[PDB]
Amino acid sequence: SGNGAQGTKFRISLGLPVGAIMNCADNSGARNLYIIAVKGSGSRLNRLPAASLGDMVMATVKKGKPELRKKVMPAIVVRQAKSWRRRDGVFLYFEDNAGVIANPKGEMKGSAITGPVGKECADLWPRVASNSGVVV
Amino acid sequence: MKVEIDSFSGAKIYPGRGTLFVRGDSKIFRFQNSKSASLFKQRKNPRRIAWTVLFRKHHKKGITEEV
Amino acid sequence: SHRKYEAPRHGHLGFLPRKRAASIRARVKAFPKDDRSKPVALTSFLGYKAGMTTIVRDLDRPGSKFHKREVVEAVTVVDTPPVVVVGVVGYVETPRGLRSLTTVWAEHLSDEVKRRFYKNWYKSKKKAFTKYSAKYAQDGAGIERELARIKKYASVVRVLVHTQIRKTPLAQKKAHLAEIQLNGGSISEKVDWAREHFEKTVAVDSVFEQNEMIDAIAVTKGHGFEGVTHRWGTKKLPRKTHRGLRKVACIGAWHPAHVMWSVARAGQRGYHSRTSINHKIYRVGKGDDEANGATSFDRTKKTITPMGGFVHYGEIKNDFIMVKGCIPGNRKRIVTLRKSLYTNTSRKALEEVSLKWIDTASKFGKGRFQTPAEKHAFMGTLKKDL
RNA sequence: UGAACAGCCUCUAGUUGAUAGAAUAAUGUAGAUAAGGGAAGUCGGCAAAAUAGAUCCGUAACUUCGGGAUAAGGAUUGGC
RNA sequence: UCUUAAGGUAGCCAAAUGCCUCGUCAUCUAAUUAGUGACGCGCAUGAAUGGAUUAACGAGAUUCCCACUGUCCCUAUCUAC
RNA sequence: CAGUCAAGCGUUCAUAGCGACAUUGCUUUUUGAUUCUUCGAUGUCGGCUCUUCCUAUCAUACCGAAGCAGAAUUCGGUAAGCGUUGGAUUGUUCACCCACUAAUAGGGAACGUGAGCUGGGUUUAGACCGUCGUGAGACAGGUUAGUUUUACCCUACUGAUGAAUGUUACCGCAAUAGUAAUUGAACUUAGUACGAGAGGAACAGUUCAUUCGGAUAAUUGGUUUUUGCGGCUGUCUGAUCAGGCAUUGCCGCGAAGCUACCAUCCGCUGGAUUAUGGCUGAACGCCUCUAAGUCAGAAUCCAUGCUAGAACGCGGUGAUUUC
Ligand SMILES: [Mg+2]
Ligand SMILES: [Mg+2]
Ligand SMILES: [Mg+2]
Ligand SMILES: [Mg+2]
Ligand SMILES: [Mg+2]
Ligand SMILES: [Mg+2]
Ligand SMILES: [Mg+2]
Ligand SMILES: [Mg+2]
Ligand SMILES: [Mg+2]
Ligand SMILES: [Mg+2]
Ligand SMILES: [Mg+2]
Ligand SMILES: [Mg+2]
Ligand SMILES: [Mg+2]
Ligand SMILES: [Mg+2]
Ligand SMILES: [Mg+2]
Ligand SMILES: [Mg+2]
Ligand SMILES: [Mg+2]
Ligand SMILES: [Mg+2]
Ligand SMILES: [Mg+2]
Ligand SMILES: [Mg+2]
Ligand SMILES: [Mg+2]
Ligand SMILES: [Mg+2]
Ligand SMILES: [Mg+2]
Ligand SMILES: [Mg+2]
Ligand SMILES: [Mg+2]
Ligand SMILES: [Mg+2]
Repeated sequence: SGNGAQGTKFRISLGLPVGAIMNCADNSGARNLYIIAVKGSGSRLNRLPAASLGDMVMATVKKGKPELRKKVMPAIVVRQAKSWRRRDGVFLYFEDNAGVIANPKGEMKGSAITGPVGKECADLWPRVASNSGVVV
Repeated sequence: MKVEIDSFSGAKIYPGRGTLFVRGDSKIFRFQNSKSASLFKQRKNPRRIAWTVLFRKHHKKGITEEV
Repeated sequence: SHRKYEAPRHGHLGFLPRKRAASIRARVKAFPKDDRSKPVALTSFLGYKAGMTTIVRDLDRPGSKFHKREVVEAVTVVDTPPVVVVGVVGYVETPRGLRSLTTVWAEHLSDEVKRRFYKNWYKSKKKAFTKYSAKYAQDGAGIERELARIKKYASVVRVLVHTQIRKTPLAQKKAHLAEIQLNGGSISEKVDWAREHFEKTVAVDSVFEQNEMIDAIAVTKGHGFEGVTHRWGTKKLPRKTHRGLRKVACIGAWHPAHVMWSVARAGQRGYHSRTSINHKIYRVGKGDDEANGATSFDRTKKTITPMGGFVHYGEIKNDFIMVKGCIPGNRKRIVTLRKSLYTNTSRKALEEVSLKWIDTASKFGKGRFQTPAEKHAFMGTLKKDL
């Protein structure tokens, strides 16, 4: 969340601590994302910053074109793979972690989205919602 | 509200019960409990498990509804 | 030297000592401020915690993402059979604190209430209030005089009432007796109310109302002797720690040459008296009514009791209070329900709540059905059936 | 059983010896399992986990030409 | 140009041998006093005081990668004594 | 680390902010000087865990001043209540980077803390190299391997019983001790105030979120000796059924209990003040928040509330024994 955060999101269970690697869901040519920080996270002794669905993270690419390696960039998580409770009462989860590359304002670097996205993330970033195929 | 139908066992799912699973191909599978979900994770065929509604319908058990 | 990295405390220093409570019934240490304008009514009630359940209600909050959209919440159900008003006591204020000066009891007491006065009821003459009963049988000699004494003094009047334990599924057979302050007006009217209510019952719907913002007072679940790690939530020592790791490494510096009172240490956990505030009532149930769990949208004749009965408790044949959230204390424990101390608007304490559906599925496991009629409809006939 | 005086069960033979009873608090010693992440812990992957038999396929750099090599990496295994 | 008996040749190096030093450059990482590859006026490398390599071997020392996991985020539960 | 004077800097202008030449001070988180105590031994670095305290305040609260139009920023006051992180390299303290954050402030407690841990370093004995020494050997030169002992005693702390107060039981009071909540974002205000434009807020309200705390198990997840059901291997009971053994034989599911920001709920409002800004009004016929008097005001203090209930504090009430 942060600059591009249009609206507020209810709390959802954290499933992506720093050091986690997730798949790239866009067509920018990255294969995976390496988490190094989470925007808007608090501070505590020995508590690893953790990411959730729809949170903006500071991420790094380990596999992809060399133009994307060796440099940090913002990212937005689109699939969690850890069950979280929506306020309608349902627990839901995808089968894998996934994110996309975006600028600090939330404009996605890529142009298309592969696979479904979480409704919590789509409702919060309009640009991600625009390029998303299936939203749940 | 609307009461869900289990994707595996067909059992009725009331609000706040069970777990919902979205597969990478965007298809959604709702499991009423941990048992059905775990069996699904083992690639078990619902038609081979003796207590699922699909098995009972395919084996004509308690099928006195349609004449 | 100084602490290398700053970190918050573990636990709360304002909730000491973490010793066992004095009695199994928590005592209300403060009552709502008295306004001598409204009619005379109770400020609290006594009930028993039966269990928790799941509720479906349409949230109504302008601005939120789930505004006018459906949400699922968890609530606890408290059995509240009507209490019996037996005796009132007056309190006169003194420069050393409030003091009770006199107590006036009812002429007749039930069997279950006086069992509180005996540690061995089965071998006893059961001579409780027998000569006090002889204080009656003349018009008002010894009783009306004490009532007038209360009227002339005793700015604060409290009423002694006891639960009807015989109506609950519990097998305790011993009533719980407690005091409730009356917050009406004109203390003479207070004692008139009390005397008129001797040997009479009071139903919970006469005290609490739907959507009312109430409070819970009960003793929490005990857990016996407990290690420091779970008692206070401290960090566990690394794996290769000699002489145990579920501890605290340093319990104090060299000076002062004493163990500080603020250092987490092993001791009994739970069974403490706690006052939990701001818990909204959702339904005021009546035991003299089937379809207790039926809402304006469910419309199925089913009581609040799940299939097979509430776990470890039983049924809810009596009136019940079902409040949002969780209240301290486990099932089968006496709990005291209290009015809120202050007026809270908050635009959430003024929220109107109308339920949709009540989870009456069996809590003894992954319950699938809500009614044996529904179970029979779904499963069809079986070998047990004919 | 199995490649096998491996591990497991049994036959002949020999023991049933090691202070006991009652409960199941904390911390322990020994044994384990843990959702999501996967060394971010730590001086240091310490400890633990993962692989494992046999059959078939496939097997690099380098080399003293002998090795490397079970390299790596795959597939199969029951009962009738 | 002074001087030794001769004045470090072949080789090799911030190496287990380099104070300055966390040397400079490149790579490795988001970030590296680590590692590796180079440079060498090298306090104070160097030739059976053996120099340089070296397949194979190592309960030898160090770095990274894949799989793996309660090492950790962040703790929880179970059994025996 | 902080003052005093003020030649100058600052478009003018000592003091918005700095400030030379001088001079007065404070601290003991540096390093020195000394050797007062300890050599019939007080277990030395560092890291980990944990509590409390100091303020010379990094942020949060409220204000004052500016070379404060706004935004941003700087100086200062009351202020220690609350918080001050995750990592790469190094044994490091220290340092440097990456990144988040409102912020990544400085220190003490025998340079806190080894019968709390670890042993990476230093700092025994083995060994290698370089320089030095003829040699044994030396090197705050480098490298590698190298046993971390005892608490049952007293006190302290945490919990736990308990005689005597005619007996016993029930309901209470509250002296005293403790105390807690914290911070951010988004929308709206508003592209408004302000500004030539560039840019560009705040007050009130709403939805949430960070850190912390107390509970609880309706749901989800974990846990399996329910050895509850089923399956599978080897062997034994002639075969079948059903079973024993393999230190719980192994695998799947698995109720109950316990449990998780891996789950849900909840976390109050009054007064008095600090800094500061004001009123009337002298001193001082004028003037002034001050002298007498007095108004408002901070995350401050005391209260409301919450926790224990003096085991030598107290009250009300029931019953109070017959060879
Ligand atoms: Mg740490
Ligand atoms: Mg379960
Ligand atoms: Mg320390
Ligand atoms: Mg500090
Ligand atoms: Mg807890
Ligand atoms: Mg050890
Ligand atoms: Mg249950
Ligand atoms: Mg054979
Ligand atoms: Mg054998
Ligand atoms: Mg013995
Ligand atoms: Mg670290
Ligand atoms: Mg030599
Ligand atoms: Mg000395
Ligand atoms: Mg000495
Ligand atoms: Mg001595
Ligand atoms: Mg000592
Ligand atoms: Mg100060
Ligand atoms: Mg000192
Ligand atoms: Mg010590
Ligand atoms: Mg040595
Ligand atoms: Mg030697
Ligand atoms: Mg020599
Ligand atoms: Mg020396
Ligand atoms: Mg007090
Ligand atoms: Mg469980
Ligand atoms: Mg004036």
